[PDB]
Amino acid sequence: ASSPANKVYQDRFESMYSKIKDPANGYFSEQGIPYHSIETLMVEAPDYGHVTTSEAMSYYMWLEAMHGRFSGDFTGFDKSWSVTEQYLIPTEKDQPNTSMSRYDANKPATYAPEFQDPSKYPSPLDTSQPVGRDPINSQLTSAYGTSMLYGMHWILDVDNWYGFGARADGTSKPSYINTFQRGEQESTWETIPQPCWDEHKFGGQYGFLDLFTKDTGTPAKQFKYTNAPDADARAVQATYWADQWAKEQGKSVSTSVGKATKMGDYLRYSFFDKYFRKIGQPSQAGTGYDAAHYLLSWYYAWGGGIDSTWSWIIGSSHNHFGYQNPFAAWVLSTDANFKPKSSNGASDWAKSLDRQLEFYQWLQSAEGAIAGGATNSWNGRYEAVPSGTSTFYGMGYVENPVYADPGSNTWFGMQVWSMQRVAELYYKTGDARAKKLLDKWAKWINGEIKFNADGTFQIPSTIDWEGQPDTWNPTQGYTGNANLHVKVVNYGTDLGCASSLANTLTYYAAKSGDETSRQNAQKLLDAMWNNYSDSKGISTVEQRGDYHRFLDQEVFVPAGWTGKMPNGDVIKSGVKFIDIRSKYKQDPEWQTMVAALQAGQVPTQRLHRFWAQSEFAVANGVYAILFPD
Ligand SMILES: O=C[C@H](O)[C@@H](O)[C@H](O[C@@H]1O[C@H](CO)[C@@H](O)[C@H](O)[C@H]1O)[C@H](O)CO
Ligand SMILES: [Ca+2]
Repeated sequence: ASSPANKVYQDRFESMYSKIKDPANGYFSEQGIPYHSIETLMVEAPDYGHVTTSEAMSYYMWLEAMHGRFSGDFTGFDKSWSVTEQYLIPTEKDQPNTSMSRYDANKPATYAPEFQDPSKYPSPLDTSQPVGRDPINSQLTSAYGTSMLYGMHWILDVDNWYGFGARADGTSKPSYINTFQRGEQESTWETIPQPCWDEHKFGGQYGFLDLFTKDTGTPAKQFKYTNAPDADARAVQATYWADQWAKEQGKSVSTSVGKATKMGDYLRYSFFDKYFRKIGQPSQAGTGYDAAHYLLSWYYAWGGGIDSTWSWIIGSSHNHFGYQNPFAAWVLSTDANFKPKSSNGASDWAKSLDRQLEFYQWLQSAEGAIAGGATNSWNGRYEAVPSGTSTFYGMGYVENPVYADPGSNTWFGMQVWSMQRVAELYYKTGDARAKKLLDKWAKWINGEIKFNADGTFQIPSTIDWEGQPDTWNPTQGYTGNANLHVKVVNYGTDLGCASSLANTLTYYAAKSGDETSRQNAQKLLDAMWNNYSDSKGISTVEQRGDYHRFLDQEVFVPAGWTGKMPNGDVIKSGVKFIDIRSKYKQDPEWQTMVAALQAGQVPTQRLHRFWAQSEFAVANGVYAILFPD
């Protein structure tokens, strides 16, 4: 039987759950897939509100699991995994085994450089450049009897708003699409949405392929998928709690635990350098695990031919602290129920856990906030690391990993999302490394939470950095990083980040006894509940400072290249963001947004982001369980 939970906060969870699953509120599509946000005029990570992400699915799993904990009904949780496997994990039709089985573990992919500006793309493929060996593919095909990968593609066009359809039919929904392809300077506003399954039916003469990659011959028809490691790890994290809570009530989610374990087995592809180069010696091709940094990199991707049989898989050289998940690693390496079927699954995750906690500590600033990360591929072309640059196992420190527009580590959210996982690990194991990290971090953030007299509040929103950490010496440990500093540029009231912050503080407080963390966590939850509720959950008015890019952001297109989006929009040099997404002009909020830009004002919105709403719900649940009195 489950332990008693605080009545007050349990009801707040059940209330939020009802608002989120309420058909009338519109958080889900008719197929049961959750949208990024109710509102459609949305550009921040995905560039359309009703486009979904693997991140949303993982939050959908977390939400339903907590629901199982209070209702004894886990059918919703099992349903979230069904929808996921059905719509976000490419099926046999989407990633044909005929092509995947032609994969060569000794030659995973063909090298192609990365550029610091979108106008340098397409990037030319170079077969002369070295590529290391894939050591885990044999383990996976052996344990699962297939060459297909079991991981979630990160972004989905739920209602086929772009018109690409399923496998080029132009009419089916949902639709597998991708956006980012051209380096650190390609913001959400500078992409060219493209289909994952490219049969050359849309876009240019060869689909969208020659916009990003330049080969010696004709681009072949091909499919490609990209994973968001932090999302798959969160799915494992959520499934673990669902399992625990189910067993406390004599119920079972056995089937879901299996899917999660398999997903976690495949997630190991994020442990490797993009083109499998040795960690700390990027000029050499790896011979196996000497190419594994054992951290959750920005992604891993795979693709293959549609008309001909061949395929490739790549990891990532860039590592951001915000993507790490020490808890998921603890689960997959120590819990017998989540032991991956592959020969080295559990042991690799054991190595990942230790490597991740070292990564966090190495990046902890003098104040307590965690710095960006590191890369094994300087400038994305395996260039010489500038002298004086600090390193972590041979990898150079990077302030804003992967993206610089805006800097990937200028958003406060990465702080709470990632530290919340450390807090869960600390709560469950009392691990000393986690404690040392949370004591300092929690003292920093507790001094940055501002409560106003009228009930509202503010927390860090945008942050900046100065300096770099001292080179990591495993046997030396944390030096204190006196020259690494964080600066809070501005504060705000982001309800998603505030909820995640509450979650983190609650787990930490429950284990450490730190009253300051507990009372701040409760004050946040109470403030949000009392002052920001609406019939759809919670919200607040926020400014959309980048929305002017809707009209003045030019999209780069290679000289001589012309194509059409499914709806007819012409793709050519000179086009702006809106020019290749003309349907946005039919959005209910379009006139209001444009009116504000004309009046020289900053547009404002009252948004209901799915992950934010779920974050608030879960935060209430966690508190009700850890502080039953
Ligand atoms: O870097 C700024 C952020 O992207 C903001 O636009 C926030 O959006 C969230 O950003 C994270 C990180 O990229 C996404 O994973 C998430 O889906 C976005 O909602 C925005 O202020 C809301 O928190
Ligand atoms: Ca840019």
